[PDB]
Amino acid sequence: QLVESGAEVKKPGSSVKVSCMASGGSFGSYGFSWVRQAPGQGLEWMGGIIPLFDTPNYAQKFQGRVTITADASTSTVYMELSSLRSEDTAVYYCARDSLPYGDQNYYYGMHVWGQGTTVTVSS
Amino acid sequence: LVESGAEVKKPGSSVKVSCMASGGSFGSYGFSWVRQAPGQGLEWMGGIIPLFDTPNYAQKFQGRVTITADASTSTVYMELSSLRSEDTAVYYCARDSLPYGDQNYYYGMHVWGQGTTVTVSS
Amino acid sequence: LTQPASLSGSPGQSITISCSGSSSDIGDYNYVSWYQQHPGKAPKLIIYDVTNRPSGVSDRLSGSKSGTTASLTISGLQAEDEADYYCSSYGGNYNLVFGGGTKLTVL
Amino acid sequence: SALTQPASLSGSPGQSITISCSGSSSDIGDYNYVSWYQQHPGKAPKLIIYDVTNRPSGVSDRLSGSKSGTTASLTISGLQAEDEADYYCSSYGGNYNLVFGGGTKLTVL
Amino acid sequence: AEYRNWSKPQCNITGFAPFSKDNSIRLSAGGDIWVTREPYVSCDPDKCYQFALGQGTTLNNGHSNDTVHDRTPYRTLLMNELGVPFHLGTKQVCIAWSSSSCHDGKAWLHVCVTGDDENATASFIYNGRLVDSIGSWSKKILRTQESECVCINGTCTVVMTDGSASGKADTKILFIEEGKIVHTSPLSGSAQHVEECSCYPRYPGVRCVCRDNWKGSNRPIVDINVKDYSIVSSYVCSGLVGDTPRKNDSSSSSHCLDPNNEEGGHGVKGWAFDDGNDVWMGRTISEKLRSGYETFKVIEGWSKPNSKLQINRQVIVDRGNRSGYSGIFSVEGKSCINRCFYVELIRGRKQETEVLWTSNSIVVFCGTSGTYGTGSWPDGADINLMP
Amino acid sequence: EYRNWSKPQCNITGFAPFSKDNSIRLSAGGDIWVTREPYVSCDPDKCYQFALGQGTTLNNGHSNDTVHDRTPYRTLLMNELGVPFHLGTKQVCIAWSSSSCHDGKAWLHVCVTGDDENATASFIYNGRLVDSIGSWSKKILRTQESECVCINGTCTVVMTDGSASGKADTKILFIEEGKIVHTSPLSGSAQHVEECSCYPRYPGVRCVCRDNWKGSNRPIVDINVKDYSIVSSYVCSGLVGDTPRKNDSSSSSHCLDPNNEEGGHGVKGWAFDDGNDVWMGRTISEKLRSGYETFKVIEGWSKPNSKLQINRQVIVDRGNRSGYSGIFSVEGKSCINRCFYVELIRGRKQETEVLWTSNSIVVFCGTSGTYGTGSWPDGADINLMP
Amino acid sequence: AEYRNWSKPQCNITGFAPFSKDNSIRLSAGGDIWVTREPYVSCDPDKCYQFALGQGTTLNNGHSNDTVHDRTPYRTLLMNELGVPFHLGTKQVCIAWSSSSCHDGKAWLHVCVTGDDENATASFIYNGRLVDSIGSWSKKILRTQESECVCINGTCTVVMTDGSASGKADTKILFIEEGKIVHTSPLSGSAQHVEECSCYPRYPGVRCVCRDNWKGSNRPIVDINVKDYSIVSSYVCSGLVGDTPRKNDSSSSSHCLDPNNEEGGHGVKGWAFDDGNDVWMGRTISEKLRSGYETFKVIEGWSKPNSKLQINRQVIVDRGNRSGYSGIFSVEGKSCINRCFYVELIRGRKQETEVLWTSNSIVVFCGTSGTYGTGSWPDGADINLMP
Amino acid sequence: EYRNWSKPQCNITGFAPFSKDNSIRLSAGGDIWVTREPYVSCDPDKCYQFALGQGTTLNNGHSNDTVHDRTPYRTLLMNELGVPFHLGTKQVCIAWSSSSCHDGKAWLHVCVTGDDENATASFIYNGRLVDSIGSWSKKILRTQESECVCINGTCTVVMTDGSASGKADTKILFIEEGKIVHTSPLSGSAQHVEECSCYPRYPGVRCVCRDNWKGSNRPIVDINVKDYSIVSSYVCSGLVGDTPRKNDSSSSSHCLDPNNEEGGHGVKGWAFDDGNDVWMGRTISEKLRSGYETFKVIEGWSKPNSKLQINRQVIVDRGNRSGYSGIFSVEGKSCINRCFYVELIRGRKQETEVLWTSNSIVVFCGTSGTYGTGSWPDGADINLMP
Repeated sequence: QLVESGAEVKKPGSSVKVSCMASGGSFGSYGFSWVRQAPGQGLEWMGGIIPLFDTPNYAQKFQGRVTITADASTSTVYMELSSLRSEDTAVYYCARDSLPYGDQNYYYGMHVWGQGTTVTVSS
Repeated sequence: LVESGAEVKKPGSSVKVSCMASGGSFGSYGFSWVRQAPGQGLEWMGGIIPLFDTPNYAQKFQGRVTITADASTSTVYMELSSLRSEDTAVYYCARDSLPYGDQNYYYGMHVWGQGTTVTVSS
Repeated sequence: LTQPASLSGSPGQSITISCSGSSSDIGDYNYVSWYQQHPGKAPKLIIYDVTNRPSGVSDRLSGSKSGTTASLTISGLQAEDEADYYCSSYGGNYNLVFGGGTKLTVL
Repeated sequence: SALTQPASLSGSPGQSITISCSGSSSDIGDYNYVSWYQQHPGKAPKLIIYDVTNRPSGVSDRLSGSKSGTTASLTISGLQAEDEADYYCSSYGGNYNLVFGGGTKLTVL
Repeated sequence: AEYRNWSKPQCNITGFAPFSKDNSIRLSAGGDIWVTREPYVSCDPDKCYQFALGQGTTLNNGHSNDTVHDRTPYRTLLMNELGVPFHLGTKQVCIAWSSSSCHDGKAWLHVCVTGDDENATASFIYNGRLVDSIGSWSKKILRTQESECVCINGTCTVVMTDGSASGKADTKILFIEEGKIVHTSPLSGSAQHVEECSCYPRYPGVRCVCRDNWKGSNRPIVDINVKDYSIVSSYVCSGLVGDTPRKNDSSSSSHCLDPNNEEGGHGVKGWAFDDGNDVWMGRTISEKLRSGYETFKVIEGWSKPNSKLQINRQVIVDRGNRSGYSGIFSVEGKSCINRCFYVELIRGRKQETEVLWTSNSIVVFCGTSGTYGTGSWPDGADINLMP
Repeated sequence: EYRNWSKPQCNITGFAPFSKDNSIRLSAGGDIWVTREPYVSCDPDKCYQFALGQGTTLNNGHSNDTVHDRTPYRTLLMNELGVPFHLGTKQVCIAWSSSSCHDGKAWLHVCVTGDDENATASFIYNGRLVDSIGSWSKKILRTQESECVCINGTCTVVMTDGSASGKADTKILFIEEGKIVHTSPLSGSAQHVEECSCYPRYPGVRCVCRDNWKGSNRPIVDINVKDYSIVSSYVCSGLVGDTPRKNDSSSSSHCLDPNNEEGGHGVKGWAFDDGNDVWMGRTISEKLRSGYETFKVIEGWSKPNSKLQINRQVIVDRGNRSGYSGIFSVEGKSCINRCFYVELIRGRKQETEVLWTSNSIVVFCGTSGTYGTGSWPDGADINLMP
Repeated sequence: AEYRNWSKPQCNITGFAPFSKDNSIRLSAGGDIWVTREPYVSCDPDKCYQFALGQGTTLNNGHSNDTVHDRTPYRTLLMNELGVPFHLGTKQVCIAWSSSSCHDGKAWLHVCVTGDDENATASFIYNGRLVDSIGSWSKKILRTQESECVCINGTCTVVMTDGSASGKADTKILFIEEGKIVHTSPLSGSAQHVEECSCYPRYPGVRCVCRDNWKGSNRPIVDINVKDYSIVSSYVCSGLVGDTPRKNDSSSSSHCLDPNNEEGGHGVKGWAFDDGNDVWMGRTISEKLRSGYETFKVIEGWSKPNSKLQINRQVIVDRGNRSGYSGIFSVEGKSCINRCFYVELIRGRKQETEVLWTSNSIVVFCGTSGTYGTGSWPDGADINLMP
Repeated sequence: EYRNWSKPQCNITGFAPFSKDNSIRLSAGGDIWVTREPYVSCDPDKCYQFALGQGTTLNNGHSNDTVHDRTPYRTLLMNELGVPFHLGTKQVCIAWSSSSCHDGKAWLHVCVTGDDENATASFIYNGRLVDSIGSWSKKILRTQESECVCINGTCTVVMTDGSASGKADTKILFIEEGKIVHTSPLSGSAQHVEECSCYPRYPGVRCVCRDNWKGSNRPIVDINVKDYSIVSSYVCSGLVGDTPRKNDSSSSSHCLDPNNEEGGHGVKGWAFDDGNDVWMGRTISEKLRSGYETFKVIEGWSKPNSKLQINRQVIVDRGNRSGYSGIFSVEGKSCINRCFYVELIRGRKQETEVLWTSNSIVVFCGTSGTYGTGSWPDGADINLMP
């Protein structure tokens, strides 16, 4: 179970913050991932973070726009998207691995999915 | 398993009930005494381990009941002095199925006797 | 400990007898015993250690505990199950505490 | 995107449909970490296959996964009405990067 | 090649660090492991050894049924290197339902009680041979520390008890040199019930912290002078009592002289030692059951009566896991003696009815002068995967 | 340095529990050897248990028809005392009859194999074979199925060749470092000497044996190692120790001749002397090997037909099976202590619910202090075993 | 009796010869063998010992389900003589999901990290007793070499890392004498991510070749001066990089100042050492997976940046067979120090889905100045015949 | 500290039973290695058993298709003599052929592994690898599969590389403390040398080997370790010792050439000299490796084709399987004693009721005394085995 923030409307050029918290047990060693789905389009992987290490990874097309932060004590991940443009209107999901970080589990597996948040950027 | 016969007593006297366990050595087991007034429920008078010879009594029965034991014969005796009028009941002797141990310290009540009725009268 | 004064049930159904108490009573220790007493006979142990059951006792009797209330469940209520039912617990200092007794009556 | 998929597929109730997902060597190929997700309209994506062949608990055994060279395949045997959904393939491209494929819209007739 | 004196000071202890673990129950679901209860750890000058009271059977066996009994003629004392599980190659040094062991710097002394509850025999095995034997003096269950004794300069102090577990009992301290009882000393002091002591050297004497099974939740303290053969007794002054049946932290009380009469009843084998004025102790997290285990240091708990100031708490076993017995032992360092403790992890019947046996694992921690962290070390055996 | 056993005998008021091997209990859920006829011999450091294994485990198909005692696959098994006979034990020699000795420097094993008509007794010292002898009567060449004594490097082993229901040639062999330095025919009034329990009585060796022809009163063999002299007698105590015997009222034993008193079969037993009294062990039953008690007979080593009994200990209860029994001496700080092992036979020819025949051991030692009562049977549920 | 100095020359190495093999997976289908991962060989002056990070279970057991996890409270360090498989009679010397063992010539030093990931405890155990302990300094995950440490003149060097595996991490070098940390030193040099070092004595100091998990497909080198307690760092100048995720031989590069940034995001433990200007190096055959293992010698690979001249190639494990961690250890000879390497052979889940466990076998090779041949030594267990 | 073997040879009138390992019987109810080609080598304290064990137990699924002898998972297993090959054994090296010896200071193991085209022989001394050699003829590089002999710290090994049905390159390696100090080509009249059994005959080493090309009589290699000189001949017995042989009436030997009498194959055997006589052990069967006898041939080391036989012992009866046999010497207190081990092969290619192939050992030692008769087979019922 991953709870997520509410849907927020925004103006172009502003900055939005999306939050997702895992209720579960203690998930700091687990890997969280952020996925964007434009209305009608497919899924694109923005990036990921292990809250324990606090060293995010980003896609090549999202380096410079997305900031991913985390709180390991509360196991809550945050995604800040700045300089909102027209094609940032989408639904944002946060996923989490079912296994902790290890030698054989280093890729960001995405097993448990959140409900998603919509961000509308237009005016 | 075997108890003494029914005893007829006058108020102010003292009664002695016995319970002998047969089938082996039960000195290290726990023997308890239970009272049932006619038509009422079960009340736990107290227990004894015949080996240790240190009886335990309920809060309401301290100062009235004396429980003694002979571990060689595995026999437990209950003496009830000052036989007040409402002391008429059926008295049961029960024995644990397990010997005393670290995980068995509470007085279990598994093998029950047949009972003995005492009647405080006149 | 507190018990229902009387219960009634139909032949073939399942009945449940409750035994409530304080924290020093049922609720902190898992030593809860259930005894069955037919009229004119000595009490017979049917449940010990909350869930455990002696040999020679019918499998229809199933003891259970939840919080500070123990429960005895009799599934398949037959006519030989009409007897007084007593719950006992470890008080805490070498002392046992009994219930009041439930007069189970099948119809 | 980096992984290619059929735009749409159709099938009859009872038959089996295979969804393909092709990519380069850095994609599906080496690094056999291929996941398949299923998304019903208006709901979040659900993982149905992870690690090429493995399947999570609670997922129907009718869904199976396989790999051949540089392509992955998702086989649905015994199509039902609840299998009408968008299916997505993802892979681990290396250097802590995940690559998705454009989803396929499986519709039963 | 000479006797042990323990003539060094005590380590600066800021807490405890993980030392060893025996995954006996996990290994026994697919292995040949002895069914055991009441282990302890005693260290010779070279290494450390684990001891257990085995039931004369393995876990994957038909004889594991009705293991919960504590005094059978088939119980033996199992000796192994610390870390080695109790497998078919283990050595059974003696017949015992209760046992104690030290190393005097030259050989091993094992005290082993067997026989009947009415009439019991305590044998003293030194250097692989039987040297002395004693019988029951009260014709009750003759018991012993169920942990190590302290082996100072060839003189061994074993605390034995004979009597009721709910009344007055005759507790004696035996001083043994090279397997031969040279002195017997009755218990003297304000302690009214002494059982299963955890003893450590406090030069020139011995300090033991035991359990009370009669009107006591605070632990008795027995101080033994091995030159005068003298005994004094008191109670732990730490307010936060350490018996597994006890009242809550608000209503608990522990004055230095008398038992507190606060849920006295049963008890668990535990330990506590002194830090000048502080007390380092360990107790079960649960207050009615042996579930969980924590260790902490109470400020002015060995000097000030009923002092409830707690610092440096560690969680050895979490509340949702079954603990058991615990005990202290001492390891000679380069310059000063270190204190370590073992924790029993009981798995089996009378609480878990899905199996018929009753066995244990052991987790061993040692004191450190440095930094440590948090953690959790339960047995972690799936009871549904076991025979 | 060699062992001299030149200390006085310890003060013995009874016996105390020392060791138990729950082999049969452990063998239901483990790989344990099938063994019979064990013994305990102690080197200066520790004590070792020896068994005649049948070359198979208990949870095995080769445990069928194990009641035979002379098989080519029988081997002598060594272990530390208390360690069960698991798969990591050492088979020191091939033997259906064996005797182990420690002289203070190394071990000596006398191991007999081969055919009944032509048998080989190998003498192995310090891990290497040093000597070998053959049968001199072409019957079953047997030996003491226990330990025997080495004094000043000279070890005395009693071997017997001949009938078990008639006259047999019994010879005492003196061996130095694995080499037979002397042999001596049995001399005295003993008419049938089978496997013995031997203990040092400085400067010589005293052995108490079993009689399988016409006696049930435990013949005694005294061996002088300096001049290789043998004398023989019986136990003067009326309370006889052989398992086939009559009741205590009709039993009799004069220490010149066998009593002709239900001689028949026998069991391996033990008795030793404390002054004029005798400390002896026997089975509780009088026809079967069920139960085991030890007791001290006053004036039982000097007065013929003495039936005064004190200090009785029930080692194994009457309702439990027993077997062979034997003695071994442990050197203390200032005195030699006597200890005894008791065989606990579990298996076929008495219990027909299994197919094998195996055993356990319970080992007791003498004490000058106080002891209690007890009973230490094997305690294996025969319905819970392969 | 005396300390180890390693003050002998490194003798001529023309290749490597087979030394030892443990058929743990093959023996484990019809036997009782531990489930282990991350082994290493460390040799005392008399013989050689194998070490593994067990999982508190055997393979023919119910607790072998989901053994792929690396940090588990039931993990212990298993010690055996080299060649003896990890059966039920092994010794668990400490609780650790990360360990490092060495011998100074007098006793054994074990560094054992256990506990929670956010707050872990590293225990330093010497001569059978716990002598020191530290906690996490960055609170991410505390890790050690997972191979042998190096002790010179009684001072043992352990490389311990704490921080992100995909970012900057605090790496320290701890100098310990007889179980007590006498010094700590932050990592200094051009290396940017150091993990799971394989260390060997190069008198008067220690040279370690480690694993980069952040940006480097080549291996970092850490040189440790044990008298000045000083640290320098660089990379391997061999163009043929030795990390499992790597480019092909044509496009790989290493200028031994910075990470090459090719596909450095993961890796194996690996090892390399120097013979003059040349480098002896062992890697896996596959460039993306941990399948296969070769060793070779690159001419001027320790002196000339980006050198791809390869001689003396031996195929330790073929391409079609799985491999794993590989590490180095040094053995004293009559007149020289000889280098030897161990190779893991991982069998189990995340590659083979027909089973539920994940265990390993080990193959040990040693250098020789003589002639050798070719061969192949995989794990060789039929996965369809396994529990 | 080094061993010189300067003592004389012991007087030998026969052989006596020393040790037995009931490995096949125990493996039906336990975890025992699957092994073949074992041998026994004795350090100054005790004796050790060595086996070329494939990486599997007998109750395993990997016991299928065990009949192969050159497998990469084969390892050399050490144990104390008498201890079965259980899961606690030590795998000292990777080898499908090995040779172990003790120089009085440490152990030397020669272990050959790899491919048949290219093989590596490693030399492990004192627990560490000291030297390595490769194939010089690129055929299967083999070794004695028995114990090597070390005199004054110089250990002698015999390694053959070539064809088993033709001329092969046999070399003698002289090794000091794990390092090859000399290599000597085989010289003399022997034309095929394989699997030698070597014993110290001071000042040199004498080896009796297996001819696989043209000889039913056994080659003899005499090795002088001072000048590193090799001579070779054949046994002058006439009662030839190789398993494929003609009957006693048609067999022959003339000390120089192979007899060309059914000598197309062979078994590992042994023979040693007692002056002009030869003590020799062979199999009873003339075509199969079933049964094993030992005897003494009068004037067998001096007179060509001497068919005079005395002192015959049946070690294994002819109705039971046998296998490799080998010699090893034990230092006594006055003289060197000779002992021999016999393989007992149980498994496939003769017994198709199972799928594996393993062995047991029976070890006998020479004695100056008397002995008897008997038989000591493997004695495992193949119908009760997994």
